[PDB]
Amino acid sequence: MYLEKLQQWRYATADFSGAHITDDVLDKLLNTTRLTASSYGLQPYCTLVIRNKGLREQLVNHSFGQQKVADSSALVIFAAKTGAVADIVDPYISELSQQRQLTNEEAENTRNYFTQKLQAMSAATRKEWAVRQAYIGLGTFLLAAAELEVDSCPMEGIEHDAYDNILSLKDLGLSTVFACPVGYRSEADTTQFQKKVRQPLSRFKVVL
Amino acid sequence: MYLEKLQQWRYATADFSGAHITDDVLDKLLNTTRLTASSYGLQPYCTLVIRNKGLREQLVNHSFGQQKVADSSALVIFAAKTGAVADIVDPYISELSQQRQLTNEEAENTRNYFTQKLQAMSAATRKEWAVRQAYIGLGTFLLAAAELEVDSCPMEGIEHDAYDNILSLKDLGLSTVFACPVGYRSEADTTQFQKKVRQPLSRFKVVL
Ligand SMILES: Cc1cc2nc3c(=O)[nH]c(=O)nc-3n(C[C@H](O)[C@H](O)[C@H](O)COP(=O)(O)O)c2cc1C
Ligand SMILES: Cc1cc2nc3c(=O)[nH]c(=O)nc-3n(C[C@H](O)[C@H](O)[C@H](O)COP(=O)(O)O)c2cc1C
Repeated sequence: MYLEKLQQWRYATADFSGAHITDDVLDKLLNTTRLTASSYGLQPYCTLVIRNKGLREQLVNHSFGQQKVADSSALVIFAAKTGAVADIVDPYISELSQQRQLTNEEAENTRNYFTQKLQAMSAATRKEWAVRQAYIGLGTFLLAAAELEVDSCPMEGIEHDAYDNILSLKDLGLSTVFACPVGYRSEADTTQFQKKVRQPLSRFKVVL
Repeated sequence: MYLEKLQQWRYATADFSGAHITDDVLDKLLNTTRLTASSYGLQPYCTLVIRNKGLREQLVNHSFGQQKVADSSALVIFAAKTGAVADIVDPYISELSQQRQLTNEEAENTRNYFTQKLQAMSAATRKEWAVRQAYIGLGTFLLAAAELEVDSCPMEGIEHDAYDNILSLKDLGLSTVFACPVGYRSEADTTQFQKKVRQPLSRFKVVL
């Protein structure tokens, strides 16, 4: 399978070159990510793009000294929607309305249905629900990056609240879930030649 | 991009046909899914495969009557490792040691590194950590299914504790995360013809 070949090409890049990543490439990567399935189709997360070097150097200090946060072409941050329920529901209803040519009443009934269902969860449960959806997105993103021969590294090893504070995400109703520097591996990154370690299928598949 | 085409081909299948999915196809799907990146490469989850029709009709009764759980050719359940820390760490070290040819000393030091790390998490925290990894694997699985032109539907609308009871998962140190019937859509599924709804790139991508 092609996706198996993509799985073998990618790796958790340790050292990036100084090569630039174009906006066209990053847009292709995030456009493919955008089409990922989500719970109820609500897509309760987004992808932030940061290139500014100064800002990213600040994030290194809140990424346990992991320099690749800044020393890469760009940084993508996946952020969950953790603010007003309306910021999750309304943008979906607008798209649903337009795409499915719904009547005003039908749109309002769907808006109500999802608003009530999300309000039924606690803030904590809703946040983790959103976080989970973003992890599905990461799965897409890692393969989309491989198709484009774009290197990356997913990073949970960051100070989440510090990222949120530094980037003022609170006024956007967002919460950092994980970060992914993107770019092109350094010639000098010897970790690209380590053999991949994965569960064999005899352990990963359990027939009941 | 090819992965864009896969995204457009797939959908959350509402009505499955009774057509057989072969083991060779299901194995290609799970083999691609098994190569998914995970936090520390520890892959703290697995996929359970169930075909038994009556067992699944029972799971239907704990899935708010979503008959697709039984109607499909097979059911794949993503299950997080929620038992002994050793059952996450040891299988990793075994594969790591074999693939990268570690000395006994290095393998033990690395085992000890991971056991310490996982034990520092509360049981709840470690469980949700593992759950998050499984959601990355779902992202891969949805695209792998698309590449094989296998239909699927991810499913969180299940009674999770009932699934674990019914399937005896506590004894295996596993917790149901979500379920995914797999097979081939029925021509009678009218939802396959509906326009796919996703929020536009202008909202999904926020450039800081
Ligand atoms: C959710 C997630 C978080 C990760 N966090 C970090 C991180 O903070 N820093 C880092 O260098 N690698 C991080 N990794 C990279 C993993 O260590 C790597 O994916 C795993 O060992 C599998 O190897 P491969 O991706 O190179 O094929 C993370 C990976 C995932 C999936
Ligand atoms: C994590 C997750 C859980 C889902 N749970 C269910 C479910 O329990 N039952 C169902 O019919 N669809 C379920 N869906 C399907 C979504 O409703 C569907 O993915 C979404 O509306 C986007 O449309 P598409 O997948 O057809 O492109 C789930 C999807 C995801 C990603």
